Amino acid sequence: TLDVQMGRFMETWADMMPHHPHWVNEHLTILQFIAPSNPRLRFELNPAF
Amino acid sequence: QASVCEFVAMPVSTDLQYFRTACNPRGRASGMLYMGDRDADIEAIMFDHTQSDVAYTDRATLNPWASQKHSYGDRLYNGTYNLTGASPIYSPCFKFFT
Amino acid sequence: SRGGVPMLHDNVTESLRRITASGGRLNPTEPLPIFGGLRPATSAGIARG
Repeated sequence: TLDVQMGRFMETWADMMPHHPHWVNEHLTILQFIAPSNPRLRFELNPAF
Repeated sequence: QASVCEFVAMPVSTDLQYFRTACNPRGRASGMLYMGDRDADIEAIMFDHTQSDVAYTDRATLNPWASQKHSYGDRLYNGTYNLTGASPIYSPCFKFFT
Repeated sequence: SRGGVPMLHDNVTESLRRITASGGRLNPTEPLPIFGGLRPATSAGIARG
């Protein structure tokens, strides 16, 4: 009934995430995104993928 | 004789001070002219993005679309994979990616 | 450098050293050798001096 499913997702997601997702931190500027300490730089290869 | 112009994809928000001097179209300076310690450093200079650029020692590479080991520009303009082999015309940026 | 008064929490100084390591060129090596010189990680060829 779309309520118990949301509750189940909430109690799953309460401990599903141990860290910061890599697709949320868009607050980076170009100088930090380009910088080699970025762990997402090695996954940005094709402009449409 | 008309000269061809090869186009390389690159992000919009690009520091324009790079192109005001003698720059490199790959976005990251490469070549064998930088040595001193070992022998397996050519792939490290040209393709290893864990460490910074050799020339501009503040950032990894200018564009991440034509500088990685298998990026779009490297897949499209390198001679090792040979995607443009059957074309009779010249790609003038072949010498910078191989 | 070592010798100063350390922070009370080790995770605080670990996160602080990790963040300071990002966005910089010369950094201590990650094994952190006790009885070491703490030499920064050597790189590939140098460009202009």
